[PDB]
Amino acid sequence: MLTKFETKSARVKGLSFHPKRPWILTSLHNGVIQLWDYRMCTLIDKFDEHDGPVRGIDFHKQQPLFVSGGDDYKIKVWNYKLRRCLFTLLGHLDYIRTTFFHHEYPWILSASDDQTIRVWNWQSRTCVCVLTGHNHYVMCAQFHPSEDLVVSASLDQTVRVWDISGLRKKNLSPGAVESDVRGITGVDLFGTTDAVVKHVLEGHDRGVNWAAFHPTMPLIVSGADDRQVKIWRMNESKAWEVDTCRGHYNNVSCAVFHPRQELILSNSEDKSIRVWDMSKRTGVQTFRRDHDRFWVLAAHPNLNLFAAGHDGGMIVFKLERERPAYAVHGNMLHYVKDRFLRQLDFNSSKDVAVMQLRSGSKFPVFNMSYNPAENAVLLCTRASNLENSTYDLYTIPKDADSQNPDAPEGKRSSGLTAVWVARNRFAVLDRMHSLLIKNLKNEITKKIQVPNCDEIFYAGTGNLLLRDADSITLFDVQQKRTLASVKISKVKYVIWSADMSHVALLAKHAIVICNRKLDALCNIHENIRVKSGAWDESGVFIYTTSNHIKYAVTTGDHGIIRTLDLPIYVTRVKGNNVYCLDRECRPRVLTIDPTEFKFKLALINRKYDEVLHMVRNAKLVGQSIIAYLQKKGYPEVALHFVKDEKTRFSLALECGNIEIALEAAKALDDKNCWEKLGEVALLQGNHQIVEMCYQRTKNFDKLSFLYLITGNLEKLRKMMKIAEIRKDMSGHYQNALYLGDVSERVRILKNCGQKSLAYLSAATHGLDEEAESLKETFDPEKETIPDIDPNAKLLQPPAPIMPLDTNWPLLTV
Amino acid sequence: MDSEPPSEISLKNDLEKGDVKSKTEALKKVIIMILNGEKLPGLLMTIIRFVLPLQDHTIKKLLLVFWEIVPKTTPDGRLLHEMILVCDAYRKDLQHPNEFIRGSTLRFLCKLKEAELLEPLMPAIRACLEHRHSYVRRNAVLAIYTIYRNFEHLIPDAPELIHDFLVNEKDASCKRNAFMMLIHADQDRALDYLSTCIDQVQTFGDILQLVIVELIYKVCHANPSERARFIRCIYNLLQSSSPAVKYEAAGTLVTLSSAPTAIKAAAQCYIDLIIKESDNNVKLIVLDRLVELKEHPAHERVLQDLVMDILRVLSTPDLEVRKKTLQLALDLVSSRNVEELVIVLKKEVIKTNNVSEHEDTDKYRQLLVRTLHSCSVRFPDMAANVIPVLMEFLSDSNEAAAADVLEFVREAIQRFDNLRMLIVEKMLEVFHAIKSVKIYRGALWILGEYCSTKEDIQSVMTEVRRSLGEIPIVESEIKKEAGELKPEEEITVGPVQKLVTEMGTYATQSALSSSRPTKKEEDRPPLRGFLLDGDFFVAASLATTLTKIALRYVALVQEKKKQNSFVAEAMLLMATILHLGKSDPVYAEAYVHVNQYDIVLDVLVVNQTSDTLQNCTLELATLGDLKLVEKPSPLTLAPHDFANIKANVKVASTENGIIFGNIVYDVSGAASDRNCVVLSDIHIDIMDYIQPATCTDAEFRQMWAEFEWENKVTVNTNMTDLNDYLQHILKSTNMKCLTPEKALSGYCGFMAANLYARSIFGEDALANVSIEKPVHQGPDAAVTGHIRIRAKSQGMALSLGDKINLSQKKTSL
Repeated sequence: MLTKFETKSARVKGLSFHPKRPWILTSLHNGVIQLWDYRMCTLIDKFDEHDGPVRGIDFHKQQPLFVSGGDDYKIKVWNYKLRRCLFTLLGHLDYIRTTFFHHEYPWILSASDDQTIRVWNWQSRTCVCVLTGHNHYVMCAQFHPSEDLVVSASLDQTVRVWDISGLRKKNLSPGAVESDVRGITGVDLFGTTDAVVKHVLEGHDRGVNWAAFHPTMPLIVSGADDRQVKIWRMNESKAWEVDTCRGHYNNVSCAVFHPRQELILSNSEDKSIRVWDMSKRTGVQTFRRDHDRFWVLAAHPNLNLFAAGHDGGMIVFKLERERPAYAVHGNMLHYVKDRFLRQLDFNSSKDVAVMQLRSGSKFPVFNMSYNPAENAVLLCTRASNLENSTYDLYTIPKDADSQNPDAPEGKRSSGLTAVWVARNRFAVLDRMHSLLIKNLKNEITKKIQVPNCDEIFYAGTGNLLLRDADSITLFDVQQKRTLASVKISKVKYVIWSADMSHVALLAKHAIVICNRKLDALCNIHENIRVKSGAWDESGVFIYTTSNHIKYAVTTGDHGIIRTLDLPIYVTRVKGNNVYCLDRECRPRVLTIDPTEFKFKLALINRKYDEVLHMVRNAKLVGQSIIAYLQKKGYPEVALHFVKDEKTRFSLALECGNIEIALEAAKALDDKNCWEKLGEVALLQGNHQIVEMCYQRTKNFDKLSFLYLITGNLEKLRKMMKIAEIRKDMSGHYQNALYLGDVSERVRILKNCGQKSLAYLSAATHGLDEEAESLKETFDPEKETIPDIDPNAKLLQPPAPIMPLDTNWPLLTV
Repeated sequence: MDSEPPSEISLKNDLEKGDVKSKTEALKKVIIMILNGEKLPGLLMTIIRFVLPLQDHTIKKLLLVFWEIVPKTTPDGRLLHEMILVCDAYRKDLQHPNEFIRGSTLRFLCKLKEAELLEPLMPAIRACLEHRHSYVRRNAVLAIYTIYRNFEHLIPDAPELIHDFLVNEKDASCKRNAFMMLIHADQDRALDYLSTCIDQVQTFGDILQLVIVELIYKVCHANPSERARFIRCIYNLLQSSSPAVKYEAAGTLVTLSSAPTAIKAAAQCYIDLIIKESDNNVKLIVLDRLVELKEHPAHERVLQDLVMDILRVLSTPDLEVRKKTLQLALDLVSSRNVEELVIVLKKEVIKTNNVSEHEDTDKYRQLLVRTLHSCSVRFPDMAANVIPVLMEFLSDSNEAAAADVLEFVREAIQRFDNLRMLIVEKMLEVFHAIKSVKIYRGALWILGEYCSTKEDIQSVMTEVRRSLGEIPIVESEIKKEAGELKPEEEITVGPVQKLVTEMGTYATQSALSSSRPTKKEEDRPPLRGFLLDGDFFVAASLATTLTKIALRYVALVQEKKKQNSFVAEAMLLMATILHLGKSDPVYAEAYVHVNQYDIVLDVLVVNQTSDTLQNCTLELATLGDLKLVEKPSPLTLAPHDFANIKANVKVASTENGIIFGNIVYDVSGAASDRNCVVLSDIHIDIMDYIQPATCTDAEFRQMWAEFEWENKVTVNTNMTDLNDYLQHILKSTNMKCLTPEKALSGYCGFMAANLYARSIFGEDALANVSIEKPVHQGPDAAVTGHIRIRAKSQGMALSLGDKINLSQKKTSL
């Protein structure tokens, strides 16, 4: 037993399990009612609906509501989504012990401690029916999964089976016209206290406090004020079917059947919760949890967990399996047993499930294993780890125990374990708790064989006969020898391709998919360890790593195919579909699409024309179509998507033709881009394009520098003026030098107020007159000879080239 | 009603009731719920109906209140018009004989930048054109400016209405009370008028004139406002070497550190700075002005030095002030730090002079000897001062008091070769009363090195050699030491040769000499006897023996760089060390895209189903430290809809109460039980939530000490250095590689990174990545690195441990 949930609330008189969802309601003696998401751990609601004890609690899930009944003497209906009181109705004139909801119309049943249980119709003004019989308290009313009948447990020493659509109960003799009820000695003795009798049941244990059913059985068990539990047939009122379970020490508050085990779980107002044998009907074992007394019990009609309410609070407790072994063939999931019986196949986003016949497991699973050709299933039965049990083989597409006993298919024989192994019809078995090999002599092997033995490892489960004592050991087909042992880190699972020759093992990042023995074919790219993923024999690997099913790869493409609304494990890939089942084991299926897959299959084979159609909004994203296609240094993909002003910018430098850059740079509304593309421009060779860019980034001085280098003199002058005003002394200043005469500087420098510098520059060119002007306007003294000349010839022949390097030739490829 | 968001039904009732008090209270209750930010439009017709025309100020004032904080939003009782229920009968309010209602009305009306009230606010200046108070005229200049701000930057607001429309600002200057709402964008004539007003000021008003127009030619002209600007203006006209002597800055400055010692400590700093600007060597840092309080005339009465003595501190004022003060003595006067540190140290270090400077705790005493002594090592002049003071330290003549003294002085002799010959005779004296290691160690070293100088040695050593105390470390120090210097230059009943005999016995041999040594078995395991035993080639003589070693100093020994030094005065250093200096089916497909630096989670939402999913809404959630920067906003997910919807993503937020998993993404649709479904887009980790932070070597070291990091793993793909994979990956688990903890050479040179983070997890995170990259013939495991990790309870330690391996995700839809 595992404790899923345990919240101390104080004395819970009523407890009920939601049939739709894995929720619990508790009604407390403190007058508070609480609705719990016991799996999620999130309080849904909490209401103080009455000062004193609220003894009865129910789900009213026909429309999303819960119903409570309290000692206010009322049955009240409550919203769990809007937290408001939907409707209020007069159940009775005393304590509402248990309440039950009709699924016919919004009718509500309340069982009370004033000896009647009544059903009331809100939708109309009518109280449709009152069901009477008790002479002392109806402690409990309980639904079967059909809505026609209910059972009530009362402390007048009976259990009364009622009809809710009926006036009290509904029955009529076909052998007589007279009423079924007799107040006289007939073939049984009872009073006149009913309209008619469909079924008056024993409840004698000095009154039964509660009654409840197994979800798939008409049988009911009742706990009563004494110290016994008595199991009843409510479908016949037999007294040759009723066995008494003895173990408890004081008044048993309830007893209900465990849906998922072959035991009956009871709880009593002593201090113990006792567990009972349901093939022997006496106490297997007693547990004390020391929360003292238990006044309520509950068994899940959604066959999830199990719960019992105590005087400290309640516990929902777990007797279920986690991470089961499974394999998918074409449309059949085969898995190892979990709650809610056998399920699987169909759906794709819903948490509903539905049945198909593909049970790999139909008996206690010692082993469940697929054939490597996927044609048989081996199920090993009668448990044990001694040296013998039974093993039953089933056919894989549709599974029975035996298909026919008169046909080779579906046979059984002895063997502690038998598990299939490669050569694709073979199996290896343990029948002495050694490794023995199994043949039948042609077809998938069903018959027990004793030759060949080993002295290492110990029988268990597998798919290649896994055995453990310190590692997971693969065993051979026809040899006693260990084929190989694997040791690695796991996430509690073993993943098969679908063929059970091969195995996938989980590692520190993702999963690795491997062949028979331990040989690693490839590694799935993905940062974290996947929960499960399976390969369609190889190639197309589909996996779950969250709430979505995505392909690790198909033909070098990468895609997330679709998301489901639940966390899940891939069951495996056999066919185009991928099939999944989770811990609770609800299915999702998903067709492998030609969405993400076609697009990149096409882009890889350099098709852009194909790819435009392929572009859809089921796969567009942001960077797999509209900006992933700007990721070629010799643009190809890049040419195709260029819609973003940034992608356009990028495209241009990758070609080296910046004509497009300037425009993208423009449409990026930014200077930085113009200077950087201008530099790239100078690199392709041509300075016209550089000028334009550099001019608008305002790098007139860079231009001034560039310009004799380029051999322009006309353009070089334009730079000088528009750098004059900036007082860029390594911009405006340059150009005068660069033309044969220096006069440009002389004026700019005059405006700077740098009269000295202006004179020196001018004077040397033999423009002593201008040099003198500067001296005269400002401080004179021009006579001085610095570490540089102040009057020696400056003349330079400017640019001998007739065509300039703004006109640098180009062809462009 | 402090904050009660559902109470709007009661407020409507309370708002009209025939009792004026109730109405006022109601309207008041509305105000307080809106201000907090809660529900308010239901009420509007009720609110508006009583109050509208009236001159009765309180309700009017209340309604006037509610029109500046929500008028636009509320529309039941107002709707949209030019003369709304905010102002239609508030033209009456503006034109009442009572100044208060008019004034109030004017004030809110003009305050709004509302365009549905633009016309009614314009002649609203009428209400305050007549100025019954200073408040009325100020209210007017602020309201005209607020009108100007509200779309009337042209002729609707600029001239006069009858006295103000943007002209109160002019009028105020010459009127009895000033206030200029004219700070920006307003009449030039008023700006000019404010200047005139500087003279004819009104003090509150002067702060308003002054924010607009500052700098005076004068000293002042009066009032705090002018005065406050004035110190700014003064700092301009003399920037040079701080303010030096703080101006009118002094008044605010004290409050800036009201907690309480820190003000004095600061004040002391400024006063020291101010005294003089010295040489400004190592801890001689006094700036400000060279002469302004001088230093050191011999005719100055009662001198500068009296204030200088405060700064020399033992703690003479309290600890915060102490740390500042010791640095400050050093700073005004020394040679560097050395001079004034020796004086200061002489006072602090242990003596027989004062017993208020000696203590029997050995480390502090020792440290104080080392601090005094480091000054000599720094600077020569100090050697001469130190040795006689050291002998006074010894004179205490407790076992331990001698001991500490002997230990440093012996180091000083290693530096200071045959200069401290004189000390030896003093040093022997207290060596006889003995209960500790330290005394034996040190004494044996002085007496040993110094042998030529003295001749006493059999007698001194021998009382101790046959005396007891604690003797582990004694062995090591005596072993290298006892023979040294001059081969036969002693004799009392054991010459220098007896000493070499002794020296050898004490090291690890055996010999009758000095009435046998105390112990022979050496100190910590590596040291042993043997090196020295081999040694003494030439019997205790300066050559290439113990003497050589003794009269030489290991490596460089200079300054206060901590090479035979300790770095200032021992008490001040503790504080400096402390200073760390830390700086409903649904289908999803998804990829993350970045265009023009916009980071977005691309999602495509797919309805593969024929079924209805209308009611479709899309939301991205805030989980914890993950947040939506804008959810996907399309109403998509309809019958056979493919859509691309973009959800923008952030990584940095504050924890929300909903789940803390990967990324939650929510699509809504038709269904009433699961109207909202959670389905996933691709991976985001728990690691995001960590917040990056950094450490320095001191913070790293402190944290190393603070909490354990023994935990290590070796991570593959740490083959590479710190910079490459390891930094990038460490970054993603919000970590950063900072400072080293390595020790590289030709045999050493693992790369070491000191990591830090301060996780939003109630822990920090730290680690050291050691990269085992071979720098030896026997590497650990070759290339790979072992990361030694922690976090504050090592719950994030583990994140560091595995997120430094690998990490990559991609898709290509």
